[PDB]
Amino acid sequence: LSQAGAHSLTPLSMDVIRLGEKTVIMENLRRVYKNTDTKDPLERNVDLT
Amino acid sequence: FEAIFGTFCNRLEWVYFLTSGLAAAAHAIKFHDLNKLTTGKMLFHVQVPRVASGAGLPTSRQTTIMVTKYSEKSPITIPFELSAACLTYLRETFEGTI
Amino acid sequence: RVASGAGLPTSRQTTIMVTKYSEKSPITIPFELSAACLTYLRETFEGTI
Repeated sequence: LSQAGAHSLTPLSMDVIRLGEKTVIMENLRRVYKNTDTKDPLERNVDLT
Repeated sequence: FEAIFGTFCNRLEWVYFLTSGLAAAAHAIKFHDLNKLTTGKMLFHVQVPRVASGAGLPTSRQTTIMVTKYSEKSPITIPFELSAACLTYLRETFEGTI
Repeated sequence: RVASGAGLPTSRQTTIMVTKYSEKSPITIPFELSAACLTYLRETFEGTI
């Protein structure tokens, strides 16, 4: 499973954040759900009694 | 004759999985025979770490332990119908009016 | 559109129709010319400076 996906790699620009010397990647997924009727999974209804 | 023109629109916001940063969470693998498989599994072997006991205290016996991980199916499907008149039109190549 | 593993149907019809119109809004500007200015414009009496 680890052998797959190596070899070729290419740069691509992206924003990042530094938290505790960790370097989490940032992402904006709205670009794919535009012009579609389907709801965003990142959105979710949450009931509270 | 004279036609009643419409207008096509084609441009779209193309998106790729590897281009996205969501792929950083994933380890993508293209396994062509995936439909044949039923359920994968991953055994994990773990001996317990141990520390020496002091005097007058019960000992920490060694104990091997192991676990297993699996996988969940995620089928997906999309359709695209084509007009039967446009479909039969694709076959024979007419050589008449331009 | 977007593929889904959910049992909810996704649209079978790519490309939605759109009707639009060409709403013309013409404009008009009068501008007067005195008959004197025209009769002096073409004619040249050549009587004095």
